[PDB]
Amino acid sequence: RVNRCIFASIVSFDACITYKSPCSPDAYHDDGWFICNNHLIKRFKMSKMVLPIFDEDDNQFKMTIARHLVGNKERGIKRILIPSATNYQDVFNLNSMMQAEQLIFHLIYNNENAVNTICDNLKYTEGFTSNTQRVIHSVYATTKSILDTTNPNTFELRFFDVTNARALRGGAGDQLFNNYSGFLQNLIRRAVAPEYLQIDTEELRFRNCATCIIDETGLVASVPDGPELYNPINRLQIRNVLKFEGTLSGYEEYPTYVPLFLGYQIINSENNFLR
Amino acid sequence: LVPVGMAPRQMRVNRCIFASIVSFDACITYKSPCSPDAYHDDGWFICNNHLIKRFKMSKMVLPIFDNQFKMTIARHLVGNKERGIKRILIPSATNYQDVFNLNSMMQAEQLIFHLIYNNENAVNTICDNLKYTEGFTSNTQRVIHSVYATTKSILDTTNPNTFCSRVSRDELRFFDVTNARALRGGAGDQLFNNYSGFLQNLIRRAVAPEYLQIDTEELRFRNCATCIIDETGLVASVPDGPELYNPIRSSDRELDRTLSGYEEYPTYVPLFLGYQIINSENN
Amino acid sequence: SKDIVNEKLQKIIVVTDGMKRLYEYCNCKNSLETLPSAANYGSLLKRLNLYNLDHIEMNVNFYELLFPLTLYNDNDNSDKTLSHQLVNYIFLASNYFQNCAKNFNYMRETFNVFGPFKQIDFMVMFVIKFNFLCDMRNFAKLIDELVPNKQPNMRIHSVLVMRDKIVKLAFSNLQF
Amino acid sequence: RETFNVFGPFKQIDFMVMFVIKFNFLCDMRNFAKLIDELVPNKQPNMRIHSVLVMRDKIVKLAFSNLQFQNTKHLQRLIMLMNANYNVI
Amino acid sequence: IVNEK
Ligand SMILES: [Zn+2]
Repeated sequence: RVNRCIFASIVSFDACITYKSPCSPDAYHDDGWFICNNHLIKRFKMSKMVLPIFDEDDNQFKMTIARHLVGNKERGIKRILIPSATNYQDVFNLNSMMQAEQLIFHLIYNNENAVNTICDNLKYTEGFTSNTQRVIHSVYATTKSILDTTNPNTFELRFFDVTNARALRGGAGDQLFNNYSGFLQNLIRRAVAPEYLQIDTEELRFRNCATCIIDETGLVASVPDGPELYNPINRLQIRNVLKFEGTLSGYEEYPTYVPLFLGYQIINSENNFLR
Repeated sequence: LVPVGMAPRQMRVNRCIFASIVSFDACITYKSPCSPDAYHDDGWFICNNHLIKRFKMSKMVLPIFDNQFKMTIARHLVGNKERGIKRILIPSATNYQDVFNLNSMMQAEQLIFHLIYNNENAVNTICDNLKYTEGFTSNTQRVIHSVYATTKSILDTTNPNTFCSRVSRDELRFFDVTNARALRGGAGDQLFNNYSGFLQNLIRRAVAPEYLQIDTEELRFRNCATCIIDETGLVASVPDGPELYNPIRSSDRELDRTLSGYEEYPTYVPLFLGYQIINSENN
Repeated sequence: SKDIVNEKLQKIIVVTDGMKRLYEYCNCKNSLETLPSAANYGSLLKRLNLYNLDHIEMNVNFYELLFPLTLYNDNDNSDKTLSHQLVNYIFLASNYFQNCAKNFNYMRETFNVFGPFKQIDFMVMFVIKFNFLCDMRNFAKLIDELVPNKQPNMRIHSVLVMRDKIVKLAFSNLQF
Repeated sequence: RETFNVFGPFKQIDFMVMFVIKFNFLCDMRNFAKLIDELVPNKQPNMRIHSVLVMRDKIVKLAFSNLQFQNTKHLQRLIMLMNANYNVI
Repeated sequence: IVNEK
C-alpha cells in the first residue's frame, strides 16, 4: 500500500499543531500520478480524469487527464495552474502553509536555498534536535525519493507548445517544460492531454482547439484567444423544513468541464502499445 | 355518451413526426420504431431513434447557471473517417432529396420529408399518385389525410413561434463560425434563414452556441466550432482542419487497476457553433 | 551532401528573391496562420493568369522543402527555444498543407469567384506554395545564417517524417 | 502599456495606450465605412443589429470601467472622434 | 487543363 500522497508526507513538527492530512485515497493507486486527487485539487486546482481512446473490444487506451478548477473570471496568478520556478513562491502563499509543505514545494522547484533557510529556521525550534530534525529527515527523504523516481535520468515525442496556431513564433512552452523538474514534467504529461495523437501515420484529433496555455509564468488555464471558457462548479435549520408535500429530466447531461487539452503526441512505427 | 359535448380532453402526445409513418398498403401491417423520449413535452419534435437514424444526431443536455438551467443540445454520431455526403448532418432543402433515399423508404416518410422541407410540388405529386394508386377511397385516403394532418399540425405549432423568434429582439441567435476570421463559416445565418421554420427550430434545439451572452454575463462553452453550415446544410466538419475523432463506443490489466472508479471524460462531440444573446432569463 | 543542402537553402532564398520580382508578387505580409484566401491575391491571380500554370506538382516535397532549415548552429547552446521554434514552424507548415489539401475544393470555388479560369486547379496550388515560400523567406529573415556543413538532430528529423507522411497522404488524396 | 512603455516612460502613457487601441480600431472602421459607402443608410437603424450592438457595448463598457487607469487642433479633433463625439468637425 | 499535361 505505497502511499504516493505527496503533500501528505507532512508532519506538524509543532506540538500544538496537528496535521489531519485528509487527502484522497487514490494515492494507493500505482498510477502515473505521484500526487493523488485531493492534493492535486488543493494545490493545483486540477481534478483527475481519464479519457478513453480505443474502447471497442479489448483495446482500452485510456489516456489520463485532469480538469480546470478555474472559472472564467480568474486571471494572472489566480489562473496559473502550475507556476514556474520563478513565480511559484509568489503564486503559492508559502507563508500560509506548513513549513514541511513549503519544503516539499521548494524541493519540487529545486529551491535549495529555500530548503536551507527552512531547516535553518527549524534549527531554533524548542524540540529541534529531538524530533524536528527527525521530521526534516523523513520529509526530505520522502520528497527526494519521489523526485528521483519521477526524473527519468536517475538510476517521448510529446510536444506541448506545438499546437498553437496564430502564435507569432517561438513556442518555448516545451523549453519551460524541459526546465521543469522530473516530477513537474511527469505531472504535466499525466494531467495534460495532447490535442492530437499520431500513431504510425494515423492522426486523431480530440479537440478543435487546445484549452491550456503554457508560458514563462507556467501552466495557465487560459484560452489561446478570446474570453475564458465557462467553468462552473446537517444541523437541522428552520429553513431546512420543507413546505407542503407537493425540464429535460429524461436526457443525459454533457459535462460542463474544461479538461486539460493541449499538445501533440507523436508515436513511431510502434503499434497499439498496450503493456 | 360519456364525455361532455366536445370538451377537448387532455393527455400526452407523441411528438416525433416520424411516429406517424404507416404502410399505405392496409394489408401490410407496419410499426415504426419510436424511442420513448418522443412522449416528453419538450422542444424536440423528433425522437431519439428517428434522430439517430436519419440525421446521425443524438440528444444531450447542457447544464447552465445559481439556478441550474438545462439547455438542449445534440451531439455528433459521425465517425472520423466519414466523408462527403456522409458529413451532411442535416441536409438542406436543395440536398435532402438526395441525402435521404426517398426510393428506399416508405411513401409516408417521403411525404413527411417533402412537408418538413417545403416541397409543395413533391407533396402534391405524392398526394395525386396516392389518389390514383390502390384503394385510395376505402382507407388509404383517410390514412394519408391523417398523416398529412398530423404533420401539418406539428408544423403549424412550430412555424409561428419560429417566426416570432426570428423577429424577436430579446432573444437573438447567430448560426455561424464565431471566428469571423474563418472561411468555412460563411453566411450561416442566411442558410439558416433558407431553412424551414420547423427545421430552424430543430437546428436551434440541436446546435448550442459557442458563446452565450446573458444580459451582461458571457459564457464561452468552446474556443472553437464543432460543426458548420453550408449550402448542403448542417455539416459535421471541423471548420479549421482535421476531423474530430469520434470513437462511437456503443450503439451502432494494470490500466484498469489504476483506473478503477475514476472520473472519465466522455469522447462525445457536442454541437457548438455560433453566437447567442438573451435578455433576462426567460426560463 | 548536406553542403548541397546548404546550397539548396541559399538557392531557395535567392530564387524567392528572384521570382518575387520577376513576377512582382511578394505577398510577403501573409503567413501560415490559416487557409489562404483569394482576397489577398486577386491582382496576383490576374498576373498568374498570364502564364500557363500546369507546370506544377500536385504533391509538396515538404521533406526537401524544409530540411535545409534544420541545418543551423544548434551547438551554440544558447537558444534551444530556436529549435523549439523550428519544431513549431514545421508542425504548423504541416497543418497548413493538410488544411489546404483537405479544403482544396473550397479554395477552388474561392478562386472560381476570383478569376474563373481553367487554370484555377493550378492557381490554388500556386497561391498555397507562394504564400508558404513568402513565409519561408520571413522565417529565414528571423533566423541567422548559422548553417553548418553537417548537423544531426534525430528529434527534428522524426517530427519531419511523421508530419510529412500525413502531408503527402493528404496531397495524394487529391483525386480527379 | 508595458510594451508601449518599452519606447519610453511617456507622461500620458495610459492615454497613449487607449489612443493606440482606438486608432488601430478606427483604421478598420474606416475600412468598413469605405466598404459600405456606396450603400444607402436607412432613416433608422436595423433593429436586430442595434440590439446586438447594445448588448456587446454592455460588456465592453463593463470591462473598460472595471479597468480604471490614469498642438490642439488635430489633437482635439481626433480625441473627439476617439470619445465617439460624432459632433467632431 | 486536363489534357495538355
Ligand atoms: Zn419516434
